[PDB]
Amino acid sequence: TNLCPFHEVFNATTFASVYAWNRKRISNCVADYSVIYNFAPFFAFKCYGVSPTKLNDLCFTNVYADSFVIRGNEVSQIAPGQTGNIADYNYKLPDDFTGCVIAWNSNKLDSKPSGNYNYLYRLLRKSKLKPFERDISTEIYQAGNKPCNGVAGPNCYSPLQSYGFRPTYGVGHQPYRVVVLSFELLHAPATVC
Amino acid sequence: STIEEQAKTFLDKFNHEAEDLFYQSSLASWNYNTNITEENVQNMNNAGDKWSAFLKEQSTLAQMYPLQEIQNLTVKLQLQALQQNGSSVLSEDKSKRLNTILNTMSTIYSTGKVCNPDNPQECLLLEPGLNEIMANSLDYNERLWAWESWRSEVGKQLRPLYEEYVVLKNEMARANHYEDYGDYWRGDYEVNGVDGYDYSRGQLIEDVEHTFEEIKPLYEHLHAYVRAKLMNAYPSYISPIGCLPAHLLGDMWGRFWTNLYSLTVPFGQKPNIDVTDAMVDQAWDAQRIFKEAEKFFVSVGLPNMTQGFWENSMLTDPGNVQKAVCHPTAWDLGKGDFRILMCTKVTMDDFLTAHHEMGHIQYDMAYAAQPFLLRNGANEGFHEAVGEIMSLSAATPKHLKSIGLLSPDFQEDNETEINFLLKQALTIVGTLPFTYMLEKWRWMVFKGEIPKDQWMKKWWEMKREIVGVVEPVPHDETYCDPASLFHVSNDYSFIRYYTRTLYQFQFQEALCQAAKHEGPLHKCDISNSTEAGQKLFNMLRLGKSEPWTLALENVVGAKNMNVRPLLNYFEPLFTWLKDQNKNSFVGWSTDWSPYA
Ligand SMILES: *[C@@H]1O[C@H](CO)[C@@H](O[C@@H]2O[C@H](CO)[C@@H](O[C@@H]3O[C@H](CO[C@H]4O[C@H](CO)[C@@H](O)[C@H](O)[C@@H]4O)[C@@H](O)[C@H](O[C@H]4O[C@H](CO)[C@@H](O)[C@H](O)[C@@H]4O)[C@@H]3O)[C@H](O)[C@H]2NC(C)=O)[C@H](O)[C@H]1NC(C)=O
Ligand SMILES: *[C@@H]1O[C@H](CO)[C@@H](O[C@@H]2O[C@H](CO)[C@@H](O[C@@H]3O[C@H](CO)[C@@H](O)[C@H](O)[C@@H]3O)[C@H](O)[C@H]2NC(C)=O)[C@H](O)[C@H]1NC(C)=O
Ligand SMILES: *[C@@H]1O[C@H](CO)[C@@H](O[C@@H]2O[C@H](CO)[C@@H](O)[C@H](O)[C@H]2NC(C)=O)[C@H](O)[C@H]1NC(C)=O
Ligand SMILES: *[C@@H]1O[C@H](CO)[C@@H](O[C@@H]2O[C@H](CO)[C@@H](O)[C@H](O)[C@H]2NC(C)=O)[C@H](O)[C@H]1NC(C)=O
Ligand SMILES: *[C@@H]1O[C@H](CO)[C@@H](O)[C@H](O)[C@H]1NC(C)=O
Ligand SMILES: *[C@@H]1O[C@H](CO)[C@@H](O)[C@H](O)[C@H]1NC(C)=O
Ligand SMILES: *[C@@H]1O[C@H](CO)[C@@H](O)[C@H](O)[C@H]1NC(C)=O
Repeated sequence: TNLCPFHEVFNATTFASVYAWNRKRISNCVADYSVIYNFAPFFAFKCYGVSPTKLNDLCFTNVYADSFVIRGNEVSQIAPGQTGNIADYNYKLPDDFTGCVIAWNSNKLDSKPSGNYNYLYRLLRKSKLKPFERDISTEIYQAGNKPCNGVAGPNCYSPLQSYGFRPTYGVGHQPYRVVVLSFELLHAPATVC
Repeated sequence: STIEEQAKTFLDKFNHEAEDLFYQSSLASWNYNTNITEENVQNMNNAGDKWSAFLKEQSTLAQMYPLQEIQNLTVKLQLQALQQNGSSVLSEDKSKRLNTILNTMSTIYSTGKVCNPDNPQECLLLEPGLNEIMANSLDYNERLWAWESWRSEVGKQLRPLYEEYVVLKNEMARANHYEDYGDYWRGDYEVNGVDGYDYSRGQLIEDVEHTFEEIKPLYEHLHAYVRAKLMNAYPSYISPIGCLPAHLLGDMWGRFWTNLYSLTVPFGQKPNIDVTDAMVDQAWDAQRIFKEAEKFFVSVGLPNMTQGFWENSMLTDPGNVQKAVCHPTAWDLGKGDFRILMCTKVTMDDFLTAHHEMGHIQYDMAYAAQPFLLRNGANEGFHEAVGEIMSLSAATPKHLKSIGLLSPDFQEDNETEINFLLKQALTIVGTLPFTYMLEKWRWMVFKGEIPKDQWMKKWWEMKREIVGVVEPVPHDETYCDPASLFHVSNDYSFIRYYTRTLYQFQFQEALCQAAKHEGPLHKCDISNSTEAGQKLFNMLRLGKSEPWTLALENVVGAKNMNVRPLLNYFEPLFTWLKDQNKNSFVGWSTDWSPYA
């Protein structure tokens, strides 16, 4: 009777941006995995490796949960092997990955008629990210063969860009809230189980 | 690190920067259009000003990136379109003066007073009974007075304004490096840099004249029939052989001949197909009409509507509480938002308009995948032909009977076929010579072949010759007859309507050939075919990605427009009219002058 804090991450007021996706590690608790069914019909529920039918019977060493808000069609890019803007720059998954990915529509609390502007993403960078790394540094993007000062002006672009959300947006542009569950057996000699 | 990479990055930022502003502006415009208040009009004004300022700033910023250095073809189209709708040329007190001139022209066209015959008293307007009496009046003198009165009140003041407008417009066209402003409009149908598929500005004029001279026989014969019927109806007012006098064609301007119906019907004994009675008998509704339209558009093999559309649409007049401008439009707010502003009144006509507007909406959904600068459909006639083909295929007695509104015991006869074909022709073929004349005259006026002093006389001579209608009353340089058209007063191209008929009939022939159906194509449907749907959707995906010539090839299998589909459509009417006109003599003689 020492339950894991899944309810805390799922039901929260804010979820933060994509390029600064939060990380949380939890251990030494009673796993329940019953809170997941206390939500609306999930837009996508795909599990890689483990199977929800069995679920809690397994053992593991460490588990990680990451949460962030994306837009509509961008859900598909969250996959083991795929290509796209968000997967190449904003947030990357390794090919040899196992776990489960969960995302549900949330165009009722993250969208305002005046236009929500508290969510951003990166669309201009080089050096496609190695899996599981976060780049939060913002600097003026160099384009061409001219020295570039702090001011962008022409031929220099400031990266990052806001989504903008309104209740009348069509499906595929409505905000989505995604949480990805990542855990490993730690095949190397592990003290705990 | 390369120029094309720089252009790609610039366009990538531009699209995401511009979609939000465009959405805001279009939403404000929709709110004003459905709700006309001072706050709404101010919001739309400031939103449009911000959008225009952003567009001009971006276009000025796009000064670099030379096209001959650009290699990727698709990049060139976006860059050219941006440069074209962003170029601001000429000086202050000239551009601003031209804008004020346009505003004054719009205001004076909107405010038009005819007053009373030889009596200063209350004055009418075109939206009120001014054009209604022309539509439904049988009094020759009453039509005489109003037709000249409208031009007398409006046009005399527009003549110098129109002269200065033409001068300044040619001044800008010179700076745009185009040959002239007629060439500026003619540049829309242009494709270069592609082998096999290419189109210059010169070929358009010769194609138009070739198509018109191919069409002329049928129009001549229809004119002979109409003159004979009008002589039968109106006594001692029309010469048996000669030009057909105005005031009688219907409408304020004579563009459409549909109001001329009910006087020249060949067989009035047979009841009309019009089925507006069954709607009120079964207690139809606007929801039911639009659901039937959706059912047809999903039976052809295309996706259904969206819940956002169904919940944010605007289909029935709220009432006197809130005032709205009842006029069918198919808005595209962007970001996956689509809705209609219309006022259904439970009629067969409204049913046809619903099937007409849903076609535009489906096209808008179709090209949504392409980039922002390439969203708008290739050519300016395709997006109307796609709307009209659904209307053509949705009014057949076979389709009506299949739906169930038509009486199951109704039978088709050649008399009814002739009636239907004549009613369709009165609008389909009547407008072609008028559009051709108007566009040709405006082209010559812009280019400068015709000197100023001969504008009115040459215009009226051309109207006497090409369309066989003579002026009733003398006109001099004081009058400006063509200025009464809304399109010419508000700076809109006019050859799109001429291309629309050819495009729609070619599309219909190709589709009805794809879906195996024998017999005349004048009664054809594509309700239950899943191949014509794919044939259409393949071209609907592209947008401006490919040249319109390639799109036409992909659709029909030809390279350029032809009047053979239209002639094949109207063969039975041609034969019946030839049979009827044994005694009468076709043609006209401009030498006869009831004007004198
Ligand atoms: C680059 O620059 C060019 C040139 O400026 C732009 O081209 C414009 O494209 C738009 C989109 O079609 C044109 O808008 C059209 O205007 C027509 C004129 O109608 C007038 O009159 C009616 C009353 O009769 C008014 O209600 C109306 O507001 C206008 O004042 C309309 O008839 C057209 O509507 C047609 O399509 C709609 C689709 O929903 C149907 O519902 C309608 O029934 C109808 O079939 C249309 O709205 C505009 O005229 C073009 N400009 C010029 C100067 O002609 C490009 O868009 C631009 N590129 C960009 C911005 O990316
Ligand atoms: C001119 O520039 C445009 C814009 O880049 C080029 O179109 C691009 O073509 C590539 C294919 O070479 C497309 O890549 C595709 O990406 C999707 C992403 O999921 C992937 O699934 C596909 O397998 C493919 O790799 C790219 O999307 C496309 N860009 C756009 C905006 O449509 C075009 O090819 C260039 N011209 C020439 C002649 O190459
Ligand atoms: C039409 O426009 C008027 C003017 O804005 C709207 O009236 C306002 O409605 C909002 C609600 O959205 C109120 O907060 C304002 O106080 C109202 N102002 C006035 C002066 O009444 C009206 O609601 C609009 N009609 C619609 C949207 O159907
Ligand atoms: C297209 O297919 C639909 C459904 O197969 C047809 O609709 C049926 O028409 C028959 C003919 O009288 C009726 O008995 C059925 O009740 C109709 N079913 C439905 C669901 O409406 C339609 O007639 C077909 N149209 C064409 C032109 O073939
Ligand atoms: C989320 O948590 C708060 C406080 O724990 C609770 O009041 C709220 O009801 C929860 N959300 C749902 C959907 O139950
Ligand atoms: C569209 O929606 C209607 C209404 O629910 C449904 O009957 C039809 O099957 C749908 N078609 C498609 C292609 O989604
Ligand atoms: C129309 O059909 C009737 C019989 O179906 C026939 O007597 C008549 O000659 C036909 N008229 C024309 C113009 O085809």
